[PDB]
Amino acid sequence: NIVMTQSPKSMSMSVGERVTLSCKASEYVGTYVSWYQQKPEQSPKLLIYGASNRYTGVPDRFTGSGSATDFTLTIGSVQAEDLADYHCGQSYSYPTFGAGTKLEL
Amino acid sequence: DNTTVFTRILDRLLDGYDNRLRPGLGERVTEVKTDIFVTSFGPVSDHDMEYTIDVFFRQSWKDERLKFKGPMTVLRLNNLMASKIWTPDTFFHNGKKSVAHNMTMPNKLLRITEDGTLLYTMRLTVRAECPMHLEDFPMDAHACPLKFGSYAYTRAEVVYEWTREPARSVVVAEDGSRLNQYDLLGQTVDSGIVQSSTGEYVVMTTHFHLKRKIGYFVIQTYLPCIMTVILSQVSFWLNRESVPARTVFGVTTVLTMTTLSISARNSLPKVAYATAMDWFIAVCYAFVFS
Amino acid sequence: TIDVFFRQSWKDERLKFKGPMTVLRLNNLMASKIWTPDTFFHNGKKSVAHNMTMPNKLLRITEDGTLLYTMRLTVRAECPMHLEDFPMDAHACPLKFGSYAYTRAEVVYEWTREPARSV
Amino acid sequence: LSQVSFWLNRESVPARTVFGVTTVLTMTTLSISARNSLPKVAYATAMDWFIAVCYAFVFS
Amino acid sequence: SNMSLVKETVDRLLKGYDIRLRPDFGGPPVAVGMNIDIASIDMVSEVNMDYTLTMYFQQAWRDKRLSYNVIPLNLTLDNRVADQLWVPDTYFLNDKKSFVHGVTVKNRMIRLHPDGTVLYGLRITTTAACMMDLRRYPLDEQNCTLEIESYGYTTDDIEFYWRGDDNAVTGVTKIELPQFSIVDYKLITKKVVFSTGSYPRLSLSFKLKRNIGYFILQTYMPSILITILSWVSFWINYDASAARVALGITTVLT
Amino acid sequence: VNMDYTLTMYFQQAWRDKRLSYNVIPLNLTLDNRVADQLWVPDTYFLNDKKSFVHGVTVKNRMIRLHPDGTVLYGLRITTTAACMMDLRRYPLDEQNCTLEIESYGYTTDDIEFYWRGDDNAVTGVTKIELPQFSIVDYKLITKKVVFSTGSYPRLSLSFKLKRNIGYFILQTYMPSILITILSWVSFWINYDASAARVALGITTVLT
Amino acid sequence: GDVTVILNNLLEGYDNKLRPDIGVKPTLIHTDMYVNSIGPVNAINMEYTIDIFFAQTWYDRRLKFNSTIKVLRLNSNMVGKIWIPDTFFRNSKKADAHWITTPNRMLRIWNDGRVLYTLRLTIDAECQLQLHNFPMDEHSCPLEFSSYGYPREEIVYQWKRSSVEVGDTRSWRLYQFSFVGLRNTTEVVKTTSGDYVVMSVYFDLSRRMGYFTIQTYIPCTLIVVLSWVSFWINKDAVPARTSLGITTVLTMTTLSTIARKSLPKVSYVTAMDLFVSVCFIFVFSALVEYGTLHYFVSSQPARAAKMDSYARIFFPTAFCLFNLVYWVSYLYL
Ligand SMILES: *[C@@H]1O[C@H](CO)[C@@H](O[C@@H]2O[C@H](CO)[C@@H](O[C@@H]3O[C@H](CO[C@H]4O[C@H](CO[C@H]5O[C@H](CO)[C@@H](O)[C@H](O)[C@@H]5O[C@H]5O[C@H](CO)[C@@H](O)[C@H](O)[C@@H]5O)[C@@H](O)[C@H](O[C@H]5O[C@H](CO)[C@@H](O)[C@H](O)[C@@H]5O)[C@@H]4O)[C@@H](O)[C@H](O[C@H]4O[C@H](CO)[C@@H](O)[C@H](O)[C@@H]4O[C@H]4O[C@H](CO)[C@@H](O)[C@H](O)[C@@H]4O[C@H]4O[C@H](CO)[C@@H](O)[C@H](O)[C@@H]4O)[C@@H]3O)[C@H](O)[C@H]2NC(C)=O)[C@H](O)[C@H]1NC(C)=O
Ligand SMILES: *[C@@H]1O[C@H](CO)[C@@H](O[C@@H]2O[C@H](CO)[C@@H](O[C@@H]3O[C@H](CO[C@H]4O[C@H](CO)[C@@H](O)[C@H](O)[C@@H]4O)[C@@H](O)[C@H](O[C@H]4O[C@H](CO)[C@@H](O)[C@H](O)[C@@H]4O)[C@@H]3O)[C@H](O)[C@H]2NC(C)=O)[C@H](O)[C@H]1NC(C)=O
Ligand SMILES: *[C@@H]1O[C@H](CO)[C@@H](O[C@@H]2O[C@H](CO)[C@@H](O[C@@H]3O[C@H](CO[C@H]4O[C@H](CO)[C@@H](O)[C@H](O)[C@@H]4O)[C@@H](O)[C@H](O[C@H]4O[C@H](CO)[C@@H](O)[C@H](O)[C@@H]4O)[C@@H]3O)[C@H](O)[C@H]2NC(C)=O)[C@H](O)[C@H]1NC(C)=O
Ligand SMILES: *[C@@H]1O[C@H](CO)[C@@H](O[C@@H]2O[C@H](CO)[C@@H](O[C@@H]3O[C@H](CO[C@H]4O[C@H](CO)[C@@H](O)[C@H](O)[C@@H]4O)[C@@H](O)[C@H](O[C@H]4O[C@H](CO)[C@@H](O)[C@H](O)[C@@H]4O)[C@@H]3O)[C@H](O)[C@H]2NC(C)=O)[C@H](O)[C@H]1NC(C)=O
Ligand SMILES: *[C@@H]1O[C@H](CO)[C@@H](O[C@@H]2O[C@H](CO)[C@@H](O)[C@H](O)[C@H]2NC(C)=O)[C@H](O)[C@H]1NC(C)=O
Ligand SMILES: *[C@@H]1O[C@H](CO)[C@@H](O[C@@H]2O[C@H](CO)[C@@H](O)[C@H](O)[C@H]2NC(C)=O)[C@H](O)[C@H]1NC(C)=O
Ligand SMILES: Cc1ccc(-n2c(-c3ccccc3)nc3ccccc3c2=O)cc1
Repeated sequence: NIVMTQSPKSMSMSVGERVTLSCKASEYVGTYVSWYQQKPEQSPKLLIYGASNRYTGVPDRFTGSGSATDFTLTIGSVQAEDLADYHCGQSYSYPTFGAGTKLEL
Repeated sequence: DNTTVFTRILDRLLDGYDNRLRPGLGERVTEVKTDIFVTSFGPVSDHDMEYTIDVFFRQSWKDERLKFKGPMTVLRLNNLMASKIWTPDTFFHNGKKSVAHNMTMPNKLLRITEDGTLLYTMRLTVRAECPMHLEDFPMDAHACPLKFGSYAYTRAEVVYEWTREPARSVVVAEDGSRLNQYDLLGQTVDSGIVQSSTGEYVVMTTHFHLKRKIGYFVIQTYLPCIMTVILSQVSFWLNRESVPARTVFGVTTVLTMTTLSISARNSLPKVAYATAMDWFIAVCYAFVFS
Repeated sequence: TIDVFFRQSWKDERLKFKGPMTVLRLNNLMASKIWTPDTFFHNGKKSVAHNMTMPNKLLRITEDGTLLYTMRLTVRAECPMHLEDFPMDAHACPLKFGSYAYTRAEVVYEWTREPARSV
Repeated sequence: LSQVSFWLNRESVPARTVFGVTTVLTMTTLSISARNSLPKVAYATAMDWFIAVCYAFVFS
Repeated sequence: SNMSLVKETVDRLLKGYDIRLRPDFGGPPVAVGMNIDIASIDMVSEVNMDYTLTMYFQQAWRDKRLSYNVIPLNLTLDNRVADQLWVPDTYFLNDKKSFVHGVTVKNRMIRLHPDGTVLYGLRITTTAACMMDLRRYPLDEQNCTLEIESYGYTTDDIEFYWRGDDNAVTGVTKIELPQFSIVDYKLITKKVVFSTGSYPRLSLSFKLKRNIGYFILQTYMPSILITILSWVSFWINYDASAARVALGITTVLT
Repeated sequence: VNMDYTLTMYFQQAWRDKRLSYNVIPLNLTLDNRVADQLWVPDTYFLNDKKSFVHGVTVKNRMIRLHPDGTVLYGLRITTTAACMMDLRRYPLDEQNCTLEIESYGYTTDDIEFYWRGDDNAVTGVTKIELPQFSIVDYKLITKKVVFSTGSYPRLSLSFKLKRNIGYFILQTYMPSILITILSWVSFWINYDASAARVALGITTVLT
Repeated sequence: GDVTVILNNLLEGYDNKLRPDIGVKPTLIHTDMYVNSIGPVNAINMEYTIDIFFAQTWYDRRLKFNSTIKVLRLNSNMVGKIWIPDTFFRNSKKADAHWITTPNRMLRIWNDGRVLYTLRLTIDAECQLQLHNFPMDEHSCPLEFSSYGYPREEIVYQWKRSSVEVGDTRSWRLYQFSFVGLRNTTEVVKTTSGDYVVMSVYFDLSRRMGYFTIQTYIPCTLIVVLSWVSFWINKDAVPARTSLGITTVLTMTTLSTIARKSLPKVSYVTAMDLFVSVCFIFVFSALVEYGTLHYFVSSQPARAAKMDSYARIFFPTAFCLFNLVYWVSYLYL
């Protein structure tokens, strides 16, 4: 399939700082990667579609970038409600998801 | 009178129908699902930096004004029904000249499902512009694009989407290769947005990756150049007491090199830089002259 | 090859009018609804009438019923050359036009100005 | 160039032979090319006569 | 008067005719029979990998709507009525550029028969793509073909077949090509599957063999003759360096 | 050889028609292009074009967009083969200036007025044009009135200044002839006792 | 005024889908042709161009009126409203009417219902040129036309007494060929559609051998005499004579390539390439003769000495003899 290597496995940052999550695609996926926020005991929520397109209801601090194999999700000035898991997936081919990334303080 | 009831269905379907207005004109964005079947990948014109392509261009959208109920679930209609309804005004951005085939009739297709979904397929040939960088010619590779989208409808009105998984939405037929000088390694698709002077438009892109075959140029330029170099160097083994013979060798080899150098470029466009073939011919000319 | 504005002018009494304008600078599609001369080029091979971005035509009706009708053409015409003195040769390339379908008892052509100033 | 050959000494045979041969070949090429530019008229033009006379001089 | 009878018959046939529906719209497929009279095969080009043929392309089908029993004659109509009747959406898949001849009028025919049989002919010139294997050129054989298919109507809407099944195509033996000889030709009936359904297809294909004599004269002979003139150098004494080198170099140049 | 260039452009026209004014709908109506056959459009033409067309796949590549005040935005994707008379006295070290003349065929200057929307940014995409043999050095927009026997007409001129790249010609014709002249000079280093050799050099050089 | 009334009455209740006398008798059409010019005849595509005025006349009892006006002289406006025969040209690769400034068409309707319908046409007509005896080749190739959908029972064409008229022939575009006459013919052909009356006009064209003379014959014979020149050069000058012969050969092959490139790629032998091949054989003979002479110098001097003089006479005599045979056989054919 297409392997989405998402790094780091986990990371912690206080409230107010900028973070950059990164996702690596095995093959070419164009701009067909989406970012998902999954808070504990909840279903995933789409944040970024395309590669840089904020889904409706997504605050303006979340923002995605990248094309081809390299992608990133920068959360500028994280708040206290940004603690969750963050999954990257590709929809270029039959979907595959990254292993995930946990965000603590 | 099954034809009569179907005629009554069709007439009730177009009553009070304004084909000037897209479905969901002021209250929704029209979503056109798109699919391409490549029946042949025409030749690549290096001189013109273009390539020809034959396709079935398939477009599907939903028109709520075209719902119907009858003894069929789909209506396979003659292609003159498409002119009576709204259809997307898709065009190829880097298209140079394309043709919508109409022998013996307009090579078109219109299926209406009873829920109002439409399938609209065309057969058409596209001459598209493929910008090429020939620094590594004749050992170069290119990604020739095919970009399409809506004319006159911005992202807020019509958006385009691949009907199936993006990686499976452009399909090339097995026997459909009209490539003489190139090899079709594969295809890639993408979607994006272009800001024009009239607004923000969705653009769908396909890249066809072509690798040039070196064989023709080997036989026609590289082997002759190596042969002339060998012949020029064979003159060393002649006796020094034969000035006319070695003079003939030198002059005729130089003349052959000049003819070959004039011949080689004639196949490529008149670019302003030196290709790999140009460097090879230059070194061969240097050896003959030396 | 020759690119021309081809101007024709005739009187049609049926097109007299009386209004605020002395002349009606009319669109190129009004001409299709009225009689126009069927001029053609006797030695023309393959001519084109331009309709980019619209038909390159012109119709102007004066109140007295005089019509002006001009069109933009590219005319390709046969010029039979006698190449005995080539390349020191001079030629007279003709351009003959007249009415298909109307004999001299029905339609005649004249130059609009002095003949020496009409081309 | 053909007339230059008259100033070479009578001993340099291959030199004068090359002059004559190459000049005639050049004239034949020059004749074909000059006929290329024209419609395939069936008569002779002024250029044809000039070429024919120059060829006659080279042959002579 | 028989003119009035024909006029009323044609008016009745064309009244209430829905061009948007094929014959037997909801019922079984309509069967279209194909005839081809090949006028010529024009330019077999290796450079463009294609060829041009002109043919009288004829199609025949039953349309019960266009049936009449008041007059005993087959009605040939002005070919403008073809724009008012349903005709099949036949297209040639591999053709690169085509037209119907239009002098002095559009060269098409439309003939009605009392039982409803329509006869619809077209004089067509198609430039059809034909990929040629030139590995054995000029001692090569080429197999080109014209692919005939329905565009909109799948195989449960329409059926294609050759009328005669072997005499459906005529005029092949009369074709003379400057460089090729027609070895033979075949007629194939099949169905092809696409993502949008399965469609009827007819294939007409020709086997073309290239003539050798032209190539012999123009390119083979000179090669042997230059090789023999190069051999002539062996009968020249080794003392004559200029002569032998001129011979060899000039042969290489030729 | 043909003294002409081919350009493809998106040609936009804007005017106001009080007849097409509406106030019940608040937004701008993008209509199916086929309605342009039912509206007045200016009779614009290109005086120097030889052959041109509007692209027609999948449909005719034209745009019609109305505004509540009545403004009409009319757009076409055109390819024109404009005549480009070139002076080749300095070929291939030559700089060429050919243009596109835009004029109203039937409407004199008291019926219609042409202007460049922007008047300096009215033309876009020029800096992104890549010609293999030339480079667009400069372009200009002009507004004129031209006088014919039938009246005086608004005219807009778009001009391009093309500088020809020379590298191709260095590779193709300049270097070979220079090298052939160097070859010619070798004759003077060969003993003047040899007639066949020196004549071979000279004749071969001339013919090359 | 009342011509409008006549026209409106003629067209009212009129069906142009039905030929006159639909179910009574065949429609008889008399055809005339005025040939403006017969264009170039390119053997590469085996086609020729022709520009004509094509006149057709027939009777339509529906177009019958009674008035002081005897003839209605009309333009193309009314052509599409009446029945027109569907005449097409059978051997035309392509054809077109003329449309500048208006359709070059004419319609005249007489009192008794006679219709005359004329239009201007340029046609690229196919004809298969048997290029044996080229460039001394004469051809008579046709222009055929018939009805597309109407068999003999429905439409019959008929040549008038003075049906085909040509113009001056001085302003035509025939360079390789000269027009020498014509003839008209009628016949019936059988097709899958039915039996059709087919009309034919044959134009007789003879090639004029003035371009090919100076393009191929003079250069080839001059190259041959240049080859002869070798027989007078001193036998000791080996490089001179070798180069003379071999250069003659390469010039011969270039000339052969061009000459054959004149015409289409036909596998049979034309008269021109037989001449070129014989010239090549002559040049090859001169070169091999010098080679053998030089070889025999080392063995036998007298042999080579007399061989030179023998060749000096046997070559030109053979060439003159071949010229006589060739021209006698081909010119008197
Ligand atoms: C695949 O798709 C292709 C592309 O769509 C398609 O090709 C198109 O086919 C159609 C139909 O077959 C063509 O339309 C016909 O064209 C005929 C003319 O053909 C010549 O000219 C056209 C261009 O037409 C211009 O010129 C004529 C006359 O000069 C005008 O009448 C046209 O309106 C048009 O003029 C406009 O454009 C000009 C600029 O060019 C402007 O200057 C001008 O002001 C106008 O704006 C060419 O394209 C043709 O070339 C093509 O075809 C030839 C065929 O041999 C090829 O060789 C060539 O390579 C090209 O392929 C050709 O040169 C028209 O005559 C015709 O219209 C008449 O007939 C129809 C049907 O009968 C009528 O409905 C119509 O009303 C017209 O009849 C009226 O006029 C005639 C005139 O004689 C009268 O006799 C008649 O009684 C009737 O009169 C009535 O109306 C009059 C007003 O019009 C009025 O005065 C009377 O009083 C009365 O009321 C028809 O339009 C179209 O051109 C083709 N396009 C192309 C690009 O090829 C192809 O077929 C498709 N294939 C398949 C298999 O489906
Ligand atoms: C130019 O090039 C074209 C393209 O290659 C050639 O066209 C081919 O012509 C051959 C000969 O007619 C075709 O071969 C035929 O295929 C049919 C389909 O076979 C399938 O179906 C049958 C049952 O329907 C199965 O038996 C089979 O396993 C396949 O699944 C066969 O039905 C034909 O007959 C075969 O079966 C019968 C009965 O068993 C035997 O008696 C026959 O001997 C034969 O075995 C036949 O095999 C081929 O399909 C064509 N190709 C294409 C792409 O259509 C032209 O021939 C070539 N030259 C010319 C001059 O045209
Ligand atoms: C040079 O440039 C000019 C202008 O750019 C071109 O003129 C256009 O020509 C096209 C084709 O002839 C015209 O389109 C035609 O419109 C006709 C009328 O449409 C109106 O009126 C009818 C009522 O009769 C209404 O139904 C309709 O809603 C419009 O309000 C139609 O008669 C034509 O229909 C034909 O095609 C349709 C396609 O669906 C079929 O349904 C019909 O059966 C018929 O076959 C056609 O739609 C267009 O209007 C012209 N423009 C203008 C401004 O008049 C020239 O054609 C061009 N010259 C060349 C050679 O290209
Ligand atoms: C490519 O080729 C084209 C065509 O040759 C060139 O286009 C020309 O461009 C120049 C300048 O851009 C144009 O010259 C301009 O003419 C205007 C109108 O002239 C009127 O006034 C003068 C007197 O001032 C009269 O003699 C004349 O008859 C007219 O009545 C001037 O207004 C322009 O400005 C001039 O005056 C102002 C006054 O403030 C000065 O500041 C300016 O510096 C200047 O002196 C200017 O003179 C010329 O008309 C264009 N040609 C055509 C045919 O229109 C392109 O420039 C060329 N290059 C490129 C890159 O395309
Ligand atoms: C219709 O188009 C007009 C002009 O293109 C739009 O008016 C513009 O609105 C934007 C957004 O507020 C402003 O930046 C411009 O100043 C306006 N221009 C003009 C000329 O008024 C209008 O908003 C569009 N209609 C809709 C519904 O968006
Ligand atoms: C054209 O055809 C007409 C009729 O088919 C030929 O005219 C006939 O000529 C012969 C003399 O050979 C007369 O006896 C007949 O009376 C003529 N018939 C008519 C109806 O006039 C005419 O010869 C043909 N033109 C040719 C062959 O050039
Ligand atoms: C078909 C074909 C293609 C190329 C060649 N050719 C070969 C050459 C190179 C390799 C093997 C045999 C000949 N050397 C040359 C040397 C100098 C000038 C031209 C050639 C040449 O044109 C001959 C025939």
